[PDB]
Amino acid sequence: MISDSMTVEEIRLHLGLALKEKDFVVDKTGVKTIEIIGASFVADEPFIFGALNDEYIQRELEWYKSKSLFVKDIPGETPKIWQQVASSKGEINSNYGWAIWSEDNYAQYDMCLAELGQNPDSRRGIMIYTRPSMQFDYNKDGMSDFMSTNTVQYLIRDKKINAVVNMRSNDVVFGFRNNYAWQKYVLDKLVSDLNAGDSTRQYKAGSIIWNVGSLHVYSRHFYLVDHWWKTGETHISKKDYVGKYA
Amino acid sequence: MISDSMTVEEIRLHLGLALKEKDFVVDKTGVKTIEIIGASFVADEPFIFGALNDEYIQRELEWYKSKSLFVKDIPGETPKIWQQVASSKGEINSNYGWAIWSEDNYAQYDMCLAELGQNPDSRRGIMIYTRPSMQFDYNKDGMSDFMSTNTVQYLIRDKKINAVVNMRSNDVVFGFRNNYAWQKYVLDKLVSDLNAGDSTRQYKAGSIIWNVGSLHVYSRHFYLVDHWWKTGETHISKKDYVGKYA
Ligand SMILES: Nc1nc2c(c(=O)[nH]1)N[C@@H](CNc1ccc(C(=O)N[C@@H](CCC(=O)O)C(=O)O)cc1)CN2
Ligand SMILES: Nc1nc2c(c(=O)[nH]1)N[C@@H](CNc1ccc(C(=O)N[C@@H](CCC(=O)O)C(=O)O)cc1)CN2
Ligand SMILES: Nc1ccn([C@H]2C[C@H](O)[C@@H](COP(=O)(O)O)O2)c(=O)n1
Ligand SMILES: Nc1ccn([C@H]2C[C@H](O)[C@@H](COP(=O)(O)O)O2)c(=O)n1
Repeated sequence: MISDSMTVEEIRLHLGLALKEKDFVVDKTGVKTIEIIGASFVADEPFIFGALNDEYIQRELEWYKSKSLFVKDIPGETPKIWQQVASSKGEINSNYGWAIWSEDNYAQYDMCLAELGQNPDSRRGIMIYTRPSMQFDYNKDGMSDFMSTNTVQYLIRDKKINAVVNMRSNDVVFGFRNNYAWQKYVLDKLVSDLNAGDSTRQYKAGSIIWNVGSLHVYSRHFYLVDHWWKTGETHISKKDYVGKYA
Repeated sequence: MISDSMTVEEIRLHLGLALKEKDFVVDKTGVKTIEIIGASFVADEPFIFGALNDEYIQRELEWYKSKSLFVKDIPGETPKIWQQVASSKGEINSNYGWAIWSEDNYAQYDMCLAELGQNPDSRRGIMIYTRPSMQFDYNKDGMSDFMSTNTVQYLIRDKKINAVVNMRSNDVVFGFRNNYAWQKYVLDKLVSDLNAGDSTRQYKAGSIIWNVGSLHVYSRHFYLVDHWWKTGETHISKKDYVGKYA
């Protein structure tokens, strides 16, 4: 329930407990992960662990605005992770701007805006990112990119627009921070676009509720969890870290 | 989190509180509803409010097995609700057997079974019910049937298969009971099919985690919530009910 959810601080706690208990799950790539299964929490902070990176977030936003399905179109030197999951032609699936703004994905943003504009109380205000053909599209031309965001639903209650984000899979360190920045962007845009449609509406952004099948940390970031466990600091440079996960 | 979720009994409590507070939300059809927004709970009981109806549940299962998109194919006299939301030709979208078993929805069940059969720890085991074109398909030929189940993800941890059900919209009285029966059916089938594939697996059914954008009761069922609020009885016949919601 929206008003009675876990917080990000409680998510940190449960991830710390999973590491302490050595409750490891082996990733498809062979490395260890720790997870929360069926996570559900209000994103009351914009990160869980790790450093800020407004600069990558702005690059990702421009890539999303371009709607390009090719990773080289990310501004600047495209990150190694995107080069690795891309197809033989540099193609991917998970351009979230394509997902919500392309006519080839059935105009998710515009139809959600139109639905809520005609019925503010509607339960049908949703942006549908994934697709049934993803069962075969996730490795087209050799890519490795099964859509992780499934749907985001928008529910206007007491003049606040709440976003229910439904994710299959979310990396705690980079994925959550980037995805949170993106979902908050879309929510603020929907609030603004609805308010611009009619000055009587006077909507505000509500809560972003994060629901994840597997919310996980890769072994290469266990040091961030361990350092926080010991100190309460949500970030440390890998250079400065002292512990058993170097 | 799977191990630290709300229960059905807590869902009843919060629905009772919403009714007592008269926190009403007007349905698209004009009637009042009460809701939990962003509900997330373990389905530790197979119903919330209302009487059992194994007989309708078995009829719905046969309809799902047929994969028919036409409501007359529901065994017996098709319920009035299905006649009302169907198209001019008797057609709908929400045949969940079509969703997971039709090749026209990209073989969701079979691909999820194959994914988990090759990698038990996979995060990509999912059955995708809704589709991006639902933004236009929900009222094809005059129907009124926007898919309410978005995705169901299956995560095998400690040899238990957990189902994370992601729903846009769920009627507490009929919808949840019917949908729970269906999701438990699919989960038990996936457990059985995986175990039949390899006797070393020895999987068991885990928890079914229910995540709903709007989990709601229509005004025509407020009497069930009110009676439970006053007595703790999860059912009463409309005839026998005494109260302000007759
Ligand atoms: N299979 C796999 N696929 C993935 C991810 C993963 O984990 N594994 N991660 C998902 C989330 N996307 C990102 C995007 C950027 C980065 C990243 O690494 N960012 C650097 C910048 C990198 C750079 O600019 O060179 C930073 O410090 O912000 C990580 C995950 C995308 N797909
Ligand atoms: N817009 C709208 N669309 C809906 C529902 C709704 O609420 N409103 N409800 C959703 C869930 N499906 C059902 C299926 C059956 C019944 C129902 O009514 N069952 C009777 C049997 C009816 C009969 O056999 O005649 C019983 O007592 O079990 C209600 C919702 C389907 N779509
Ligand atoms: N928006 C996204 C997309 C992907 N990922 C991460 C989650 C997983 O770490 C990986 C996808 O791997 P899989 O498809 O095996 O879940 O990418 C993420 O955190 N956020
Ligand atoms: N599997 C389903 C499908 C539908 N519904 C109910 C939820 C809503 O009461 C209605 C759909 O209306 P809307 O599309 O306006 O949410 O049907 C449900 O409870 N379970």
